[PDB]
Amino acid sequence: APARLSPAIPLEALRDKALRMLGEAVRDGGQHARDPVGGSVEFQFVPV
Amino acid sequence: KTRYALKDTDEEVREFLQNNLHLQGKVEGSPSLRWQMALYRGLPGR
Repeated sequence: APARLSPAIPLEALRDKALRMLGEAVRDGGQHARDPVGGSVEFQFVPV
Repeated sequence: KTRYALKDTDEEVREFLQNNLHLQGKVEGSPSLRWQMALYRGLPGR
């Protein structure tokens, strides 16, 4: 069996998207709002 | 208010506050005073 490779996914879309969330997260973090994206600030910054 | 709790006269507290002009709020970066400043600036008066 020619062991399979990892499933593919558009890298250009993923890299452009991932930059957008990090840019928004560091921008929305300056307002110190009482409603993070996740449960708290930990769930907002760690997964990205 | 605490200075008034010291049984200080009007002159005493007036001089007490006159030496703390530098100690204004200056907490504009905090979110507690962020909306209050905007509301004050939105008054129809002066």
